[PDB]
Amino acid sequence: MGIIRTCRLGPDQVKSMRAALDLFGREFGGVATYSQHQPDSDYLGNLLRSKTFIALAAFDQEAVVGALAAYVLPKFEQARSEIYIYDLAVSGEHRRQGIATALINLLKHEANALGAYVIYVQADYGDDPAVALYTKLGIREEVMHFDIDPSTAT
Amino acid sequence: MGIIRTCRLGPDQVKSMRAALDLFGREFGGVATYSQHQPDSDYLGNLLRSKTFIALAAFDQEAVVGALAAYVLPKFEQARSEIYIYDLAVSGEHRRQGIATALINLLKHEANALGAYVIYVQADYGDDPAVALYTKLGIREEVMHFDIDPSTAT
Ligand SMILES: CC(C)(COP(=O)(O)OP(=O)(O)OC[C@H]1O[C@@H](n2cnc3c(N)ncnc32)[C@H](O)[C@@H]1OP(=O)(O)O)[C@@H](O)C(=O)NCCC(=O)NCCS
Ligand SMILES: CC(C)(COP(=O)(O)OP(=O)(O)OC[C@H]1O[C@@H](n2cnc3c(N)ncnc32)[C@H](O)[C@@H]1OP(=O)(O)O)[C@@H](O)C(=O)NCCC(=O)NCCS
Ligand SMILES: CN[C@@H]1[C@@H](O)[C@@H](O[C@@H]2[C@@H](O)[C@H](O[C@H]3OC(CN)=CC[C@H]3N)[C@@H](N)C[C@H]2N)OC[C@]1(C)O
Ligand SMILES: CN[C@@H]1[C@@H](O)[C@@H](O[C@@H]2[C@@H](O)[C@H](O[C@H]3OC(CN)=CC[C@H]3N)[C@@H](N)C[C@H]2N)OC[C@]1(C)O
Repeated sequence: MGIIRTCRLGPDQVKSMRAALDLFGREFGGVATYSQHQPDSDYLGNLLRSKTFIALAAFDQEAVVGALAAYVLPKFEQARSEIYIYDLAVSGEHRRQGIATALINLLKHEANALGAYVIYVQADYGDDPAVALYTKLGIREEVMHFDIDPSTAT
Repeated sequence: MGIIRTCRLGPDQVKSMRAALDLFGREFGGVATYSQHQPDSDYLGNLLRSKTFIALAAFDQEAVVGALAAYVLPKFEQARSEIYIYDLAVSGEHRRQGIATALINLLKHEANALGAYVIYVQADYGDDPAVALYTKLGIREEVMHFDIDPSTAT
């Protein structure tokens, strides 16, 4: 065991996508957010069918032990793409084994296939594993982010 | 004059989109990035046709004096959407007149129409106007961001 295989999920792999989401739940400690109100199978299908969403999964045999959810941003200034890693998680029982790194690597192959010139991801202050991983793999910038409630539309 | 009208651009408005991009160029001081290698009309059409890209523009009569480029992120954990402001600019000759605010407001109407529960935007340290605008309009978080070269795929 410990034969890890990485792939980009298609619309035929809703079962594996749901397992990625539970992984996300367990590992982000948001079991409710990620497992208890999942979309219907059509919704996931439509995600997985799309050219601008990428779901990557790592399998130790049958179980999903790593996943990565990204979005492709076709840019408007020029005919070029950027990729935005939204979420990335490896099973606690499978860390420091290169799975995250391999999913990013896989992601780079998808990017190359798409002609996307860059991939980016955001990390939180204190998320030290994530910060190390992306610092090893990327160029860091510190920035601000703001949420806005659309409720207040006038 | 100074009658400003805000709208979400459709695929019939490639001419106005190109003007948004020049605005972006002039105002971000990236005239090359934004004006000199624009996509072909089809590419823009396809952007403007899409349900997951939003281009908002403000017009003082015929000229574009404000624009906003966002992406809709249909989420995977749950059947819900988030909106990501990528770029936002108001003509230097038209600032502090509520145009940015009105484009965001417009954006909130689009979000509501989409069922999207939040909108977010990133700002740079020292971009004081932007920081004030989003601080007035949003809840700030400080975070890191990392670019990764897909070139190194192995
Ligand atoms: C971060 C996470 C994905 C790491 O996955 P991983 O497979 O263990 O990472 P890899 O083993 O492929 O590579 C780890 C590399 O990143 C860094 N790193 C990973 N875990 C680390 C840790 N615990 N402490 C310090 N650095 C760490 C190191 O550079 C390491 O390279 P090295 O072992 O040669 O020094 C996982 O532990 C996790 O908690 N996921 C959720 C975190 C997250 O970012 N969520 C929000 C979405 S981005
Ligand atoms: C930031 C920018 C969009 C402002 O547009 P604007 O129409 O002038 O903003 P509005 O007039 O609608 O509202 C401005 C509000 O934000 C803040 N603000 C705007 N300009 C400001 C400035 N120069 N200094 C301080 N605060 C400022 C204030 O809260 C103000 O509210 P108030 O006048 O009641 O105090 C524009 O000046 C610009 O430079 N665009 C590019 C910046 C950018 O963010 N680019 C990267 C993509 S996010
Ligand atoms: C509340 N505001 C939000 C803002 O936090 C941001 O969320 C980022 C998101 O991509 C990823 O979140 C995951 O990671 C972690 C640990 N870091 C916990 C929860 C996970 N989902 C991650 N790459 C970094 C996040 N900052 O954008 C969306 C938002 C709504 O604005
Ligand atoms: C180089 N790394 C990049 C990283 O900077 C980030 O760019 C953000 C982008 O949305 C918007 O940029 C605009 O604003 C400004 C002034 N702030 C200058 C150039 C404009 N295009 C803005 N909201 C904040 C940016 N930080 O993401 C993409 C990226 C490739 O990773």
